[PDB]
Amino acid sequence: LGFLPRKRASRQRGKVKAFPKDDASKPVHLTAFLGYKAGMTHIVRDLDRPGSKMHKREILEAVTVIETPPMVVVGVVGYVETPRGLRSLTTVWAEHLSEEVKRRFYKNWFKSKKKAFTKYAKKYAESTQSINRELERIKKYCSVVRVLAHTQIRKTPLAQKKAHLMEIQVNGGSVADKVEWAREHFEKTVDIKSTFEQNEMIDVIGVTRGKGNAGYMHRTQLNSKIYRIGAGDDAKNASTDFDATEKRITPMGGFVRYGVVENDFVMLNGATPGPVKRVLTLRKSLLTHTSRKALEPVSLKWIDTASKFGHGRFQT
Amino acid sequence: LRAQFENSNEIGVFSNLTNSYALVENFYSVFEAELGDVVPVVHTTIGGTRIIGRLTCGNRKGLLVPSSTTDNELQHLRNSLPDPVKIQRVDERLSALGNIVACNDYVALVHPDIERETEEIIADVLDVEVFRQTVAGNVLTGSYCALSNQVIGAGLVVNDWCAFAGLDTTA
Amino acid sequence: IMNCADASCGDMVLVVRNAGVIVNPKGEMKGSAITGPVAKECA
Amino acid sequence: MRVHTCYFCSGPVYPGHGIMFVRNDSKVFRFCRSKCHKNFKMKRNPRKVAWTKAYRKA
RNA sequence: AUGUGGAACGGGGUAUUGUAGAUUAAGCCUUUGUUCCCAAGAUUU
RNA sequence: UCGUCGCAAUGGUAAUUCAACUUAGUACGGAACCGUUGAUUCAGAUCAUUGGUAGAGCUAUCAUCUGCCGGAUAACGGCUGAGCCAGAAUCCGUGCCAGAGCGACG
Repeated sequence: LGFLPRKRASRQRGKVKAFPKDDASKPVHLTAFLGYKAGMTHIVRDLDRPGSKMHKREILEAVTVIETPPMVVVGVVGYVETPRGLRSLTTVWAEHLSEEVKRRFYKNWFKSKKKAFTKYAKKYAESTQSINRELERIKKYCSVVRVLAHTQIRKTPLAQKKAHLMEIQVNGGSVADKVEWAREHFEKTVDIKSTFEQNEMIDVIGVTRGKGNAGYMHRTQLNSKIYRIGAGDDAKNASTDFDATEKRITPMGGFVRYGVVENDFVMLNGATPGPVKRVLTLRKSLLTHTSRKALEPVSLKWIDTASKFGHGRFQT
Repeated sequence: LRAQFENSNEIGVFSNLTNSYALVENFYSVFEAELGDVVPVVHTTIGGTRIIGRLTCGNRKGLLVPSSTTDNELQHLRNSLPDPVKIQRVDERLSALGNIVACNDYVALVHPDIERETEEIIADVLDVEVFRQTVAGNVLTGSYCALSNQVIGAGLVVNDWCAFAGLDTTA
Repeated sequence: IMNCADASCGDMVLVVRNAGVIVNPKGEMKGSAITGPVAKECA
Repeated sequence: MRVHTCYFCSGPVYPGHGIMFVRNDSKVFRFCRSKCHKNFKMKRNPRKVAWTKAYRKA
């Protein structure tokens, strides 16, 4: 069938089969968000919509929290279009690296002599002309620019300190515009909240939650309704129009098996494949949907911050 | 006037035509067009119970709108309703006041089982005596009686001087 | 969950909401009587 | 903006969370938590239930 | 594979049942707390 | 040699039906286009809430969310007078699932 045969995704990150259709007319931006499937909450969204049956009805549905905020944007990777497919013309990151990125590039970072990009960083810093020449070649030859972007696994609260690198292509913008955006975002921390507000239907993807002797299969939640960005660092993660009072998206006393996300989440009204702390692959829709229901935003009135583990109703 | 409204006639039930109000989408707009200009057709939704002549009776002044209307709905109705339009929250046995109380300025006759508090609520606030009475056997008077200042009430929005009926209201 | 008793709100489709009103079942008055009709909107 | 108060637990029942003992008459005896939900189903007196607020009030 | 080092507990918080108490994360959180140990060896390129 | 990030040859594939309202009591007793609101079946996910299981976890068409647009066509109707156009739940693609041959980088 479509999803059949069943096969758990070996890669923790939900490698996107496709990406949103880039267009040079649109500003140089991204079309992905590195979620982490933090948890869920009954974010009551008052669906203020005349004609609809659930007019102004608070939709107390699961706001599937997915930790997604500042993710280390290292550099860019060239991608030239070839008669045999899409070939990576080059891969030029920024001079500045991170221990999490180095840990990701290896498997025994502490055991290893931290040689990851040792001379490469020196070449990037000292031989900047060579980096510029390669960048100039990338801008003049590569058809697409895959903006390299790691994660904040070591930065945000997580046992894994291997930054989830993602070759997020520059969604839109010309070759010069994509290079300039990559240069601006060189050695930066791409914030998922900055990329998108997560206040409407999204194209979140990623592996499912490993049940046992299945799950953990790469999926793509089409038209995944996103309630709001669950900023775990901010006390107002679950604070909404009616709830407010600096409510925390995590359950009172910490979410089950995920606690409180050290950074912003991608809390989405509905389901999201993946267990607690399992890295998600939220992204923009490849196609376009001008549906009135999708266009109309459901006003998030209240939310749920109950100490679900235990007294599933004790919000405070 | 047999105002065409979807399939069920139910103009009075949907729109409880008060004395100086009408408590009202085309049928509601039609009620707002003719009756609403003189007798303010306040589009009552009562938290989904849009039927006004089923829950929200009362002559304009202190029209006994159902207390079943949500806190936002009751506040929005009360705020929109002026002093001669006030939506008094019917919380007594005539919680279905629109069907229960026979909204009419002279007498807002309440349901036979409607409590005296609801009877006095329309009597005092709405300036329309809600006499607890079963209109032609049917306990809820406002549903059976198309009461006017001068289920017929469910099927006919009877204002102070108007009696606008439903789509296929029985002639 | 139409369980609060007394189809959709009021509607029974041959339920009070959620609520299930009363059921005539084998022939019992509860559902069939419906408060003897009349009253509110059944007059 | 007031929420239904727990009949079993004498403390404002959370929306959806907890339970309300809705009988045929829709008593809707609200409950502050799952423990109160069992108390709500049994219609336990909030004054009797020590965890309930009414016990402290009494 | 010498430091948010992790691992353990000591826990706290957290709740459950329950009439406050104990378990108190176990797939509840979390620790300015404590100690332990640390490529340590073995093995393949 | 190890590791990271990717390419996509190829294989599979998915959505389905109905009701109501607006059109409109109009066109001509009574429609249809469009739009809107919802339901049926099926598929993929999730456990915030509710139920079950002895708080947690698991789980429920007992709970919730999600489930498209391009090309080429058949019948058939047109254009000039073969070559083109319009045209189906059909077919091939977009998308989704798996990744055998390969790319870039340390």
